[PDB]
Amino acid sequence: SDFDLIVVGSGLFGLTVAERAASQLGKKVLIVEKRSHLGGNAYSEAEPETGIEIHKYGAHLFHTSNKRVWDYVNQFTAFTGYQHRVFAMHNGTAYQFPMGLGLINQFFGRYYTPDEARELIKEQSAEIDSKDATNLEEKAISLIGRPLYEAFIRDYTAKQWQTDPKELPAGNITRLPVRYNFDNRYFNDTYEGLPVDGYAQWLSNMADHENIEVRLDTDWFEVREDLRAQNPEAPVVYTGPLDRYFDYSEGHLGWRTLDFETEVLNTGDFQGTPVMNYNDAEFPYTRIHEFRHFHPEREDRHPKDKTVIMKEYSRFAEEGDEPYYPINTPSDREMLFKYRELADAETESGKVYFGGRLGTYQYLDMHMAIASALSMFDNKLVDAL
Amino acid sequence: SDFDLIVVGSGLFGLTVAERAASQLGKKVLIVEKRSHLGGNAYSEAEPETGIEIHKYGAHLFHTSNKRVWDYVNQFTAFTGYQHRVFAMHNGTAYQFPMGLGLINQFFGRYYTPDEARELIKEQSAEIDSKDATNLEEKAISLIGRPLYEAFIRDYTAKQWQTDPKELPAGNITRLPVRYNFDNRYFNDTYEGLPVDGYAQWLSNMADHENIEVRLDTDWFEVREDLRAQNPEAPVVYTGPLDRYFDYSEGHLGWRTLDFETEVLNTGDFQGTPVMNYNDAEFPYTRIHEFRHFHPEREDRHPKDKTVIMKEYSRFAEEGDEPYYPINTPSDREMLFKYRELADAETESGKVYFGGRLGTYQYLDMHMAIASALSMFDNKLVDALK
Ligand SMILES: Cc1cc2nc3c(=O)[nH]c(=O)nc-3n(C[C@H](O)[C@H](O)[C@H](O)COP(=O)(O)OP(=O)(O)OC[C@H]3O[C@@H](n4cnc5c(N)ncnc54)[C@H](O)[C@@H]3O)c2cc1C
Ligand SMILES: Cc1cc2nc3c(=O)[nH]c(=O)nc-3n(C[C@H](O)[C@H](O)[C@H](O)COP(=O)(O)OP(=O)(O)OC[C@H]3O[C@@H](n4cnc5c(N)ncnc54)[C@H](O)[C@@H]3O)c2cc1C
Ligand SMILES: O=c1ccn([C@@H]2O[C@H](COP(=O)(O)OP(=O)(O)O)[C@@H](O)[C@H]2O)c(=O)[nH]1
Ligand SMILES: O=c1ccn([C@@H]2O[C@H](COP(=O)(O)OP(=O)(O)O)[C@@H](O)[C@H]2O)c(=O)[nH]1
Repeated sequence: SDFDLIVVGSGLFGLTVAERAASQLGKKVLIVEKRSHLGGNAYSEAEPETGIEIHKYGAHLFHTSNKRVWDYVNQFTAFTGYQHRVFAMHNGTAYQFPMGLGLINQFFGRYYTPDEARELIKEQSAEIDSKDATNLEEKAISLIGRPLYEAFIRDYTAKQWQTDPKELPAGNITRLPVRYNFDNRYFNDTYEGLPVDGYAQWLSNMADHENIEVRLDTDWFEVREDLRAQNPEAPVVYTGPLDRYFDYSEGHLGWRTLDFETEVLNTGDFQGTPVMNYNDAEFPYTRIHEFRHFHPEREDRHPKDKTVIMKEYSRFAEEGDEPYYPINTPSDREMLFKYRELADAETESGKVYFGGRLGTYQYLDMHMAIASALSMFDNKLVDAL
Repeated sequence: SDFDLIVVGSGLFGLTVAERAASQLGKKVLIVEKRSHLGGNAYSEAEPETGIEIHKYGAHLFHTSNKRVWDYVNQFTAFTGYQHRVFAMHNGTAYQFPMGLGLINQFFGRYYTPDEARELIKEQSAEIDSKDATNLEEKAISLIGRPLYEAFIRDYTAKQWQTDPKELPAGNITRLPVRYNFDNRYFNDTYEGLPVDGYAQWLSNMADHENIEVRLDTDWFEVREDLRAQNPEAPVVYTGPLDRYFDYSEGHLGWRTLDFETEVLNTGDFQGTPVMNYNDAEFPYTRIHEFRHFHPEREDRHPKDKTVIMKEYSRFAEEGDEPYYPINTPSDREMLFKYRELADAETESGKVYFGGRLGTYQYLDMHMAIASALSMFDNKLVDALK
């Protein structure tokens, strides 16, 4: 008892809202986490044989242009100067990526100036304007033209979504920078880097406040009925799956899940870069991570003749999988609305708020989760405390 | 005796020694600069029509792994987070550069793995071991193999030096990182970036001390007899050309000089990157600079539909020219040794010290000029000014 707030989930959304209540409002918070560790998908740990820091839940690369979010996270960890770059493997060649003069030179066979390249892509993309694009395929072609779409977007998306590119959200592809220069940074944000002391350390520092206690290995849906009887005093922030909150009363929301197969190899360097995208259908995995390259400043502590790689696979979320991505087909989006009604209803009736990637069925990055958490705290939780 | 110290030349070397005497030893310093501005080849200024900062003596990019140098320069200017990357234009294609998996893929036509690339380059470099490579051609081939050498080094080098690569220093090519991964940073140093407020501001801050007076438009060899009458006590640090100092007694050292064509173009972006190398003999210039891409953090101040470029041309230094590079052929290294002897004698006899790219005939980057000057101040001038 004595708890002012209950947060369901110790992911970044759950941790920010809890940390803000604790240090800004001085309220005692308890976070209920189902897993054996803090941090949700942002969690990382060292690989036993090599000591290399692994994102066991997918490559986690922090980037933001939100100054307020940047200053905030920098309270809990320093960040390296790492800048994410991705190469795209297609028909036996590693391509500069995303769209820029480098990829354009490599794929079309000669150098195009910025002006010449703008003209080239204008021609190949003419079949649809960006204003008229309502899904992933129309939008992609509109931004990068037909041939680049068919060569670098089609098969990849098929593997990542196993879904008709004509019903997936346009916003999925606008995640990637589209450029007419040689800049091949995978993100275009003001601030980015990796936690200097690793993710795990970062996330713990966040939860480290004395008005916060974490109960790991604990399922909310089990302990809720008494715990909030022990404390009808505390509001609840739920960052678990939405459709699961209401026991699939309206059905199952479409989610994608990922699998990670880790391999320790007898070479110091497998692919010479942190992430290689596999854009061809013949390769079952979407990309390969080589984690030693995420921290070149730890070179002296990495083994000289071993490396850990991880092949990443995508499939539909089955019950028992962690959902990683919302699919948000139009068919999905309807079901989503019905749950939103229910959700709205629950927050007033039962003082339960719905946040985070899983809580709102939204394709959120870390900095987006944190911003959305900051918004909920300032706009809602300040009142209800 | 209005001056405890006289410095010839206001390049980074000269500004460093002057600033240290001024702030660390409380000594009055005179810097004689021959040019109309201070800072030597690191000088920059805004282009009138566009306002874009131009490095007027060739693109200047600061990089170092020397922590003492880094902390020092950061007293006079902050630096951006910019990282230099260079692309190499060859047979109508812009290649990732210097050697990495990117260049190897593009030039050889398929992806090579790090291990495969190591084996591929091991084969192509078999004709010479790096241990036995004693000139530029041998060293380049030993490091990146014959085919990459002939496509990306030979012709560029020909334009830039106009000298048999078998007579050029091996050290010229080892300036470039040789990698078996996808990292295409042109430098591999711990610290790098651009002066946030430009080079001119940085260099002015260095010279901005009440113990320092700068005389521009002044040639040391013309004012020398008078200046050394009015302050016969003061040591002199000379950072001008070594062989000119002794009136070419031992002959002419080989030097290269540069010429630049600067052009304002009616487009917002000419080449999508700050430096494009032109590795083919068919282009008379060695590279093209597009200065706006050095400062993307100034995007809001850049014109939307204009850009300034600069084409760089190389030739031998003749009597009217400022020398930009030492050539250091074996014949040059002989002559140099003789000038070193003279210089040594002069330092004893006339208390004249010799420093910097021109003063010592060395292929020095900015951080090396500054490192060598910090060293000279501590190790020679503290003593000499006691
Ligand atoms: C493969 C992948 C790569 C990514 N890469 C990046 C990137 O490069 N850069 C970036 O900025 N973002 C990235 N992200 C996004 C980032 O992982 C998430 O957006 C962020 O973690 C979202 O925060 P969240 O709190 O909403 O989600 P979550 O981390 O999923 O929070 C859920 C937590 O609540 C717990 N929980 C669920 N149900 C219960 C329950 N019933 N009881 C108790 N606890 C429960 C879960 O165990 C989990 O720990 C990536 C995501 C993935 C999947
Ligand atoms: C095209 C080019 C690009 C370069 N790019 C980089 C880079 O990207 N990064 C990097 O770290 N370094 C770079 N450098 C190297 C850089 O220029 C040198 O490190 C630096 O200029 C050396 O400083 P310095 O003081 O020793 O010599 P200088 O800069 O040559 O200074 C010598 C000064 O002495 C003056 N002087 C000569 N004679 C007299 C006289 N008789 N009387 C009075 N004054 C005289 C000269 O006018 C000059 O101002 C580049 C050089 C060139 C040519
Ligand atoms: O090589 C690529 C990279 C991305 N995408 C598309 O762009 C979306 C977002 O890409 P991101 O790299 O942002 O995927 P995440 O890291 O979020 O899984 C993916 O879902 C794909 O549909 C693609 O088709 N090919
Ligand atoms: O595309 C290139 C780049 C460099 N070099 C060789 O490497 C030396 C050093 O190159 P840098 O880029 O350091 O030249 P700087 O910028 O000092 O003129 C040059 O003199 C050439 O001999 C070359 O042959 N081709």
